[PDB]
Amino acid sequence: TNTKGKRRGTRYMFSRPFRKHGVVPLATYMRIYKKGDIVDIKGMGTVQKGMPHKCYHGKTGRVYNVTQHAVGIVVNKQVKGKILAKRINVRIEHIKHSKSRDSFLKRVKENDQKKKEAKEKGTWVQLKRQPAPPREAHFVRTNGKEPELLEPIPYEFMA
Amino acid sequence: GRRPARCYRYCKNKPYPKSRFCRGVPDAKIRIFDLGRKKAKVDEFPLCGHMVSDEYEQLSSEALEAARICANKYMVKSCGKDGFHIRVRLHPFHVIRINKMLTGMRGAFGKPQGTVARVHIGQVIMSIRTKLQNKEHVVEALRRAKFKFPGRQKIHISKKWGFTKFNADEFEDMVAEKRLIPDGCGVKYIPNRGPLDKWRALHS
Amino acid sequence: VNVPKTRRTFCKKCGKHQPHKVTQYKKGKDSLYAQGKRRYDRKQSGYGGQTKPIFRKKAKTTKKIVLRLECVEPNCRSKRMLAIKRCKHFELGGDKKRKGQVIQ
RNA sequence: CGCGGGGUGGAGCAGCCUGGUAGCUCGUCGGGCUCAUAACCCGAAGGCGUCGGUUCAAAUCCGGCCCCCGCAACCA
RNA sequence: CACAUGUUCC
RNA sequence: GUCUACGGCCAUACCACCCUGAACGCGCCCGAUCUCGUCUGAUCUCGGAAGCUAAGCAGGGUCGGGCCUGGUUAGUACUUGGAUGGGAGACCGCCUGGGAAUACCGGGUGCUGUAGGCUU
RNA sequence: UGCCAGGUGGGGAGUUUGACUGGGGCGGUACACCUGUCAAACGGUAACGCAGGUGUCCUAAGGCGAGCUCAGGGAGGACAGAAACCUCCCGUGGAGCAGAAGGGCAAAAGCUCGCUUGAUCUUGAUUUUCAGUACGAAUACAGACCGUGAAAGCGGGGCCUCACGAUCCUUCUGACCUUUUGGGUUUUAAGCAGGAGGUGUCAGAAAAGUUACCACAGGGAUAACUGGCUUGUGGCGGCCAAGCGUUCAUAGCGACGUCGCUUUUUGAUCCUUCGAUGUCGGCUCUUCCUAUCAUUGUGAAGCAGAAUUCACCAAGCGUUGGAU
RNA sequence: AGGGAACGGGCUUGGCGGAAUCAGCGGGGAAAGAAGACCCUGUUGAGCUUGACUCUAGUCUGGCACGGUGAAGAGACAUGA
RNA sequence: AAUCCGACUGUUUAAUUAAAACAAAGCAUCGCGAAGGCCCGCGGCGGGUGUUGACGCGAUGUGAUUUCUGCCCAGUGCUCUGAAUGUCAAAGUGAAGAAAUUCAAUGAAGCGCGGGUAAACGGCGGGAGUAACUAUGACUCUCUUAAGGUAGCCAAAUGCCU
RNA sequence: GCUGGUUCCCUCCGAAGUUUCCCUCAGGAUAGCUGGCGCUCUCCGCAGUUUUAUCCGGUAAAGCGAAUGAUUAGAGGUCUUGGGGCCGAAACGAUCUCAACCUAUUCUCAAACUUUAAAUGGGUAAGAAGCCCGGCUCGCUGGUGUGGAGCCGGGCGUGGAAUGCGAGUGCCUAGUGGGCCACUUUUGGUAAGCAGAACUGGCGCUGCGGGAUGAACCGAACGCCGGGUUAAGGCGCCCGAUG
Ligand SMILES: [Zn+2]
Repeated sequence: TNTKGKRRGTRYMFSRPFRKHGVVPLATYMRIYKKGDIVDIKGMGTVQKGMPHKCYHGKTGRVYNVTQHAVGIVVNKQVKGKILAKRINVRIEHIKHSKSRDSFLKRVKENDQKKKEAKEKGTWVQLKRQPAPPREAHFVRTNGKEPELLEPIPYEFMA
Repeated sequence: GRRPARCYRYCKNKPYPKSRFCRGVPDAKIRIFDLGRKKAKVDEFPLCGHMVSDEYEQLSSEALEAARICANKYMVKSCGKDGFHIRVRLHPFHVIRINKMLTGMRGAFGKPQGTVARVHIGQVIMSIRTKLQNKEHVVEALRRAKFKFPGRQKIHISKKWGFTKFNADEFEDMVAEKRLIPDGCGVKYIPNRGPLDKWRALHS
Repeated sequence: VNVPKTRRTFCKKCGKHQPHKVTQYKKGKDSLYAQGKRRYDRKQSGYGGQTKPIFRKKAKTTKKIVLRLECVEPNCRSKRMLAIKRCKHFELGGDKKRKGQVIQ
C-alpha cells in the first residue's frame, strides 16, 4: 500500500517546465478574477503556500470568493460514487483564465449582432452551429496530364 | 554453476540495470567489445558484414563471449591476424535475478546472477568489416557464431562503408570533394554550417 | 531546545503585549481529595483486588514541554502555559551558541 | 514519582561528616643496593564529572545538572 | 623476619 | 529613425569576437567638508562637470554556437477497438482510426505599452 | 483472644499469554506515518514488491529588513607544496537550504549582520486519509495586540511533502464566573474554557509459559502422504566446434556456449480429502516401460586374435546367495 | 481414454454385456468401525509451573482492649547555668 | 564366554508399557526440650504425631559392599547479629488553622548492609607469554561471574560430524 | 463470531465478496449494490456517446553528438602533469613514446534519467440560472456619483452542436463484506491450473446451439407453441446437411 501523503507522485506534476525556472512572471499575479469566472487549475512548483491538491490539477472550477491574494473556487471532484461540488482556497499562481468559455461568449455577441441585423429583413439565417456536412459534390480537373501511376516498393533488407 | 539460458531467454521484466539501487552485481564475463586490427582507417575494410537478430529475446554476456571467440578464432585463420575488425553491438546492462533456496516464497526477491543484453527485432548483434576478397570468409564465420546464440538470427551484408552510417557506393566522392574526413575507425561529416575559417582549413 | 527566561507576548487581561517571566510547569500533588481519587479510594476499599487498570505499555521517551508565562507588570499577575513540540533536552536562558566561534 | 548514597593520575582505593598537601598502590623512564641476575629501596610525570555562590581560601559545606544502584511507590 | 640460582671440557 | 525612465511577453532577446555611434541622453570621469559606510570614497552615500566614446549601452556582421520556427526522419516507431489470423512459443501480419521523437537540411536573430527628449 | 496496619505468601483461587504471515512456529512490521518507483501520461490502485527514512532537532535552523554570491575550475603571489592566506577571470547553480528522497530557490528560500518573538489571543470556513467521521497536518480569511522595514508588504513557527494520540481520571491556568439542595460567610469540593501527564497492537484491553495426561466446536479458508501444473535442482539426450586422442575435431571424447525430454530425487503451489483414503521399511505375488546388463540378429572402432568400447530392431527370457 | 473439483459405477467416445447360483478369495467399492487426536483457528476450556496480572489461607511484626500493683533506671522533649 | 543397567527379596500403570521405573537396608543433612517441630480443622481450654521425649518425632537427597566424594557462596535460596543504620504502614506525639486538613519528628517487622552455608539449587571458559626440530606446555598474568572439570570414565543408554 | 437443519404455490424486481474502522483476518459496524413504500412536476430537463474550442499529463516511443548515471573503440592535441628510459652536471633544451586530462567523433542503454513526445483518456462551455440597459444601497475599497457586490424596473424566444431517453426527490430496508476466469497492460517467481494489481466482459446467479466430453471459449441470453430464416459451427457413417 502506498503512503497517504499530500504530494505523492508530484515529481513531474508540480515541476516547472524546461528553461522556465526562476522568477515568476508578474502578469499572472495581477490578473483580475471576478465572481463566476471559469478558472482552470495548474499547480506551479515555485510557490508553496496555497498550493492546491494534486487531484484538482488540470481541473476547472468557478469563482465564489475573492480574498486579498487568494481566490476561492468551487471545483467538481468525483470520488467513487458521485461528483462533489467542493470549495477550495488557492493562491494566484495556480490560477489561469479558462478560454473554453471565451469561444461561447464571442459567439453570443456575434449571434446577437446577426439577430438585430436581418430583423428588419426577416430572413432566417442559420443561427445554430452545424457539424461537418458531406463535401458538397464538385468537379475535379487535371490539366492535360494523366494521373501518374504509383507502385509498391520491392522489399530490401534495410537493417 | 548457473541455470541454462532457457530461463532468461525472454524479456519478461522491466529493464533492471546496474546502478545505485542495483548494487552487489558480479562483473560481466564480456570485457573487450572489439578486437582485431582495430587501429585501422576506413579505406581498407569496406565490407561491413553484420549479424542481425530476428526475435525479441535476451542475450547473455557469456553467450556473447562464446560467439566472440569462435568467430574470431576462424577469422584469424581465414584471412590473417590483422586482416579484419570485429565488434559486438550489445552491451549487457540488464541484470537477471535468482531466488536461491537452501521457507518458500516468504519475502522472495531476487539476487543478481549476471548481466544480459536486451535485443529488438532487426537490431545488429555483431559487425565485421574486412576487404572485398573475404566476403565468404565473413558469412560462414558468422554462421558459426549463430550456434552460440539462442533463437534465430539472419546474416546480412550491409551496403555501408565500414562502421560508418554512409552508403558504400558514394563514400568515395565526398572524400574527393572533401565533405568527409576519416579519423581512425570512423569518418567526420563536414556540414556547410560552421565557421568559414574551418572551410579555409581544408580546400588548400 | 533553548528558550529565554523573558519573553514579551500577549496578555489576556490587559490585552497588550507585555514582558513575561518564563519558567517550566511541573505536575503537582494529586491532593488525595479529588472526585476521581475519592471514587477510586472507595472502589478499591474492601475486597475485589484492583478495579481500574494500570497502564504498563509506555512507548513515549519524551514529554511535551510546557512553559509558565508570568506577567511581570504589577497588579495583573496573569499566568499562562504555552505548548512547545516534544524534546528530550530543555534549559533556560543560557548558551546563545555564539554564531561564528571556535569549533573544538 | 520521593527518601538516599557514590563518580578521583594511563587503571583500583583515600583525603569529603571538618575546607589549608590531590595522596597511596599498580603499570612506565631511570637511579641505588649485591661481583652479577632476582628480590628490595627511591626521584619524576600525568588527574578531583559539570555550572554558580557563601567563604581569608574548596574535590571537601552548599544548590542545579550528566553516569549508576539501594529502597519503598503506581487508575491517564 | 628474607637470601633463590651461577650452562658444559680443562 | 533613435535614446532615457518605468515595464509586458521572457534567448528571434543569450554567449564569443570585430566594426560604427551625428544630436539629446545614458555613462565613463573629478573630488570627500557636509548625509552616509567601509581596512581602504574600490563599493555605497554626497558635492560636481576638465576631458571621452576607451569601456558600459545602441546598431550591424560572423557559410558562428545557442534559441525560435519548418522539411526530412515517417505514415516509420507507437497506439483505441476487431478476428475461430499466423507462429510451438518468442513475436509478427491484416482491418479500423489516431499519430511521434533523433541525426540531417532550410529560414529568422526581438516585438510592444505609457511618459519624456534628439534628429529643432 | 478480638479488630486494624505492614511484610511474606503459586500452599490455594480467578484470569491472561496481540495481529499480519505463500500452513504454523522462528525471523521481520509490510500494525502509525513520509519520498521516488511499480502505477499502464487526471486521480485511485495490491503482494513479507525495491532503495530508503521517522517517533527527532532548532532562542535559532523562526519573522522581517539590509548587503554578497555558492560548489568547482584556470591564472598568479615568501615560507606555502595536492589541500593553510590574498587578488583577478569563468561560473543556471552542477553547492547550500538539519535529517531519507523528490520538487523548488541566485541582488533567494543560500552566506553574513541589525532588530525582534506572528512559535501571542479568539470565532468560524476549506483541503488532505475520508464514511466525505474524527485526530494530526495545512490552506485562505476575520477580529485584536505586535515584530520588522523608509514604505509597499511580509510573519499568527521551521521553503513544501511526516516528526505524532479519543473517553474517564489527575494537575495547572482564567473570570470581582455558576453551584455547594432551608438562609448567609469562609475553607473545601463539583463545573465552564484552554494546556499538559498516553495509550507505538499508534480510532487507544491492564496480561508469562507448558501439555507426549489433554478436551471441545470447527477448517481441506491451512500443513504433515499420494495425486494435479512447472522442472529451479537431479537424471537423460541433442546442435556448433577451441582442443584431447603419437600427427587427425567428430573411433571414442569434447571445453567456452546453446536447445530439449522425464516425473524413479529434492524443490515451488495448496487444486482434492481433517463427520479419517491406516503414515516407513522388509516378505510374497501379478503386470507394464526402455533411457538394453547379458542372450538373438547387426553396423563402426586408435576391431591382428582374444578381451573391450560406440550405435540400431529389439522387453521374449533372466538379473542371485549372503555379513552389517 | 478424455474432461471434470486436477484418480469415475453413472457423463462423452469406444470396448461390449445373457436368467438364478455354490465354495473360496482379498484387486477395488477413495469398504466399515469413530463430527482426526498429528496441523491450524476459536478472543472455547482443563491439568501443571513460575520472575505473568490481581487476590487469599496460613505465618511474622506493631498498635488498641481484656491489662492490675510497687520499686529503681534509662531515652527524648522541656527548664536551663 | 562377554557388555550395559538395576545390588538383591519385593512392588508398580486392574483393561497395550513388569522395566534400567518405584520401594528397600546403608550413607549424609535440616528443624524441634512440649506455650516446641511438622500438619489437620470454619470454629473452640480443638485434634494427629503422642499410651511419644533427641538411640525420638517430622522433612529431605543419594541408593548394597570397596574406594573416593575435588574447586567455586559471584547468582538464586536458607540462616546468623544489628542502634554500625538507608527505607519502612497503622496507631501515638509536636506545630499551624475556625475546623476538616496540612507539615514535621519518631519510625516495628520485612527489604537493603555485613558474615556463614554447595551430601542447598547449581556452575567448573578463553586469551597471551612460555621447555634444544616442530608440536605441546611443567610455570607466570587478566576478565565475565566465584574457580575454571580434580580423581576417574567413554565414541557409553551420554559423540552432531560418524 | 463454529457445523447441521429451517416445511405451500404463482407473479414481479433483483445483488456482493468492495472503501474505512475494530486485539479486526471463519466476525461485526459503516459506505456501495437491491427491494418495497411513496411524493413533486411534463404530456425546460438528464446522458460509462459523439462533435466544436479550451486546458492537464510525462506512459508507449525516442535521446544521450542535450543535462544525470553507466559505457565501447579508435583520432587530433599541447606541456596540464607523471611513471619507465635515452643526449643531457642541469635546463618547458632536445627527444621516441607510454599514461591519465582536453577537443571533435563513434557502439550500447536507464521502473526509482530526460530536451522532445504520442494514441487511448480527465475537466469544462455549447443561453432564459444568458445578454443589454437605466437607477438606488453599502458601515468594504476608494484622485474621480471610482472599483466591487447586492437590490429594483425594463427589453430581447430566432429554445442558439448531433444523437437518444418522461425526469427529479424523501423514507425504511434484507442479503453481501472467502471470489474466480478471460483479451490487453503488468509485479515477484525459471515456470506453474502459482501468488498479487488496472480496464472491460463473463461464471458465481445462466439455461440453449456449437468446441466429442466441460465454469470462464465462439454465437446467443430463456413465458407456452406453429411456420420461415440464421449466428458460431459444420455437411463420408455414427449424426441433420456437399450423394
Ligand atoms: Zn498581564
